[PDB]
Amino acid sequence: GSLVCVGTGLQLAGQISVLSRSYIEHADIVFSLLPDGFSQRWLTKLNPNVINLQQFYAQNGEVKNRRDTYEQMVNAILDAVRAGKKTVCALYGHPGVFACVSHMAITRAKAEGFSAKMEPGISAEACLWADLGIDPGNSGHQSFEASQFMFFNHVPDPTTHLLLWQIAIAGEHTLTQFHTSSDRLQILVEQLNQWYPLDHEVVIYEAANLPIQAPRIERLPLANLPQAHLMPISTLLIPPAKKLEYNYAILAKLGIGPEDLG
Amino acid sequence: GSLVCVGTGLQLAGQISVLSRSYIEHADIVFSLLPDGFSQRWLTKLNPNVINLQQFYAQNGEVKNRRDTYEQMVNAILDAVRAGKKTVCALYGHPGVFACVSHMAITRAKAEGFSAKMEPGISAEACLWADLGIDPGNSGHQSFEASQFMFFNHVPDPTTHLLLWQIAIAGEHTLTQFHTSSDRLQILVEQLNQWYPLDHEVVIYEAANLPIQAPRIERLPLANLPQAHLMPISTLLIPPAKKLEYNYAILAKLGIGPEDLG
Amino acid sequence: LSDFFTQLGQDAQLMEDYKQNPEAVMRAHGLTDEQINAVMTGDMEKLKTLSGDSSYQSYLVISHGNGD
Amino acid sequence: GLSDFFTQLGQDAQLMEDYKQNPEAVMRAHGLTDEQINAVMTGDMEKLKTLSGDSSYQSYLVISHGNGD
Repeated sequence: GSLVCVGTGLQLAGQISVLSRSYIEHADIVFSLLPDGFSQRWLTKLNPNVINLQQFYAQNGEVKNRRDTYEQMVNAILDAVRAGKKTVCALYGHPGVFACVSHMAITRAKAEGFSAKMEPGISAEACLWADLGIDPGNSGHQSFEASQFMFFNHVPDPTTHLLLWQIAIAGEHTLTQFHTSSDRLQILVEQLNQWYPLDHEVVIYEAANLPIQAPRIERLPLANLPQAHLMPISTLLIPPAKKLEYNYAILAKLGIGPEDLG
Repeated sequence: GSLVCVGTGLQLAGQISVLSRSYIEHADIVFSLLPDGFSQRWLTKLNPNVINLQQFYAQNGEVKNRRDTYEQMVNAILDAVRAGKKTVCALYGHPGVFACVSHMAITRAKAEGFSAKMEPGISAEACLWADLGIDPGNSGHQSFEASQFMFFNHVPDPTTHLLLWQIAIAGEHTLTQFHTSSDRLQILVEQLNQWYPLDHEVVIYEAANLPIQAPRIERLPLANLPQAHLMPISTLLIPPAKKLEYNYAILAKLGIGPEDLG
Repeated sequence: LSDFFTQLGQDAQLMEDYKQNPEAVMRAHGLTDEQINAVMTGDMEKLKTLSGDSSYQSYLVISHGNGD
Repeated sequence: GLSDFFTQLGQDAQLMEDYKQNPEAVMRAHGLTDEQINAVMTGDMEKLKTLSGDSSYQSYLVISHGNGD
C-alpha cells in the first residue's frame, strides 16, 4: 500500500495538474473532499472507486469537535493504505495549505513503514493573486488562520498584504460550529484597529468553483466586517495600511542610500 | 488580440494545469520563460510558435538594469497582442507570484482595450509546503523579497514560517548583477539576529525542475548563510524562533480562557 | 449541465468561445432558459437545484486555529 | 531520448510509480546510457544538460525586484 495526496485546485476539472489527474486515474481507491456535486461527478467519472470524506463532518446538528472529524478522515485513509491499496487523497485546493489531514496521514503512513507523498496544487491564495492582480512580492505577504490570530500572539506587518483565512469562523473556540457571530467579528475589528484604521478598505474574497462563475470580490471598510455575509470558504484580505519606508540603518552598513537604488 | 498569462509550475510537463496546457496548445503565439532546455523542448512540441523571453536578460557580461529587461519583455508580449494575435505568456511557477511581467502586461493590455487575464499556477512556495511537509496555517506564514527586507522596514513575526525569496541577490541594489556577495549576506544575518539567534537552524530550499531530481533541502545555522552555495532559484526558509503563546487580552474579551479551547 | 461545465473548465477553445458569447454557447449545449438565467444572475444555489443535488453537504474547512 | 523520457515520466503517474520502485531498471528500459544514469543517481543536473545537447541554454529565472515603485 501507498499514499499520494493531490490537490484539485478551486475550479472544476481544469485547475488540477496533469500529473495529479493521472494519479487519480490510476489509484485503487480515492478519498475525496471536493467543493460540490459537479466536482464529485467529475471525480467519479475519472475513477469510480471513491470514498467521500465529507461524511466525517458533523451531520444533522450533531456536536462534534473538528479534531475528531480530522482524526476520523486520517484513519479512513490509513485503513486503505494498511490493507494494501494504492491510495490517493484528492482534496480541493492544495492538499497541504490550511489542510491538516494530508500532512497527518503522510506522517502516520511513513511512521508505519509505507510510501507516502504530497503533490502540490493551486490554493485559494494562488487564485486570489491572479483574480485581484496582486503580486505577494510587491510589498510582501502574511497569512494566518483568523481564530489563531485572535487566540494567540501574532503581530502583522502593515506594509504587507495580510490574509486572514477561515474568517467565517473567527473566534469560534469550540471547533463545533460552522460559523462565528457578529460580536466575535467586532472583537476582531477592535484587535485589528491596533494597526488598521476602522475606515481601512478590506476585501472579502471567494474563489470561483465553476467555470461560469465569477469570484467574489467584495470591498468594504473594516468597520463593516461584522455585518458582512461570509461563507466557510471566505478569506479576508487586508491591504497595506502604510507604504514601504527606507531602512537607513541597513542602507548605511551597505554603504548606499535611496538615490543608489536601481 | 488577447492575452492569457499561465504558469507551468516547477516540474517538467506534469505540474501545469489541464486548462493552462489547453491555452498553450491553442495560442497563435507563446512567450516563454522556462527553467531549462527540457522544458523549452516540451513547450515547442506543444506549440511551435514560441518566442523565448530569456533573450531580454543581460547577455555576455552586459550591464543592464533588470527594470529595462522586464519593460522589454512586456513590450514584446504587447506587440503580439496589438498585432491581433491570441497571445499566451507561459512563465515557470505561478505567473503573478514574485513575477511582475504578467501583471504589467495585463494592466497595459486592459488600458489599451484588449482582453487580458491571468491563470493561477503552482509556485515554488506551493512546492516547499509539500516537500517540507509544512502547512503555512500551522503557525502562520510570511514572505518577503530578501532585498526588500534589507532596504525597507519590514518586521517579521517569529512564531511564523518566514520565507525570504531571491536570497541569492540579497542586497544587490543596482539590479545589474546575477548574485550578491558574502559580505551582504553577513549584514542580513546581523539584521535577522534582532529576532533569530545565530545558531537558529534555517533551510535553503530549491524546487526540483526534473522528475528524476530531488529538491534541495539544506539545513544550516543562520550564522553559516554567507558561506552557503546559493543559486538564483534559492529560497531561505526561517522556521519559528518561538512557540505560540496565548493572547489573554483577546480571550478575556471573548469571555474564555485556554482551558475552553476545543 | 454537469457534462457542459466539465468540458468548459478543461477546454480553452470552448472557454474562449463561451467568453465571446455565453448565451449562444449555453443554448448550443442544451442549457434551459432557467439554467441560463441562474448563470447570468450568479445564483449558484439554483444551479445546484437544477442539476439535482439533495443539497450535497459541502463544508470545506480542513484546519483550525487552536494549536496542538 | 533523454528529453522524451523526462517528459513522459513527468506527466504519467504509472511510469512515475514504476520509476520510484526501480529507477535503474526503468532508465535502462527507456534507453538511457550508463553515463546518463550515473548523472541521475549522483544528482548532477549540469552533466544531464551537457548530455542532452542543451549546453549553454541561458536560464536566469528572476522576474521581480525589491527596489519598489
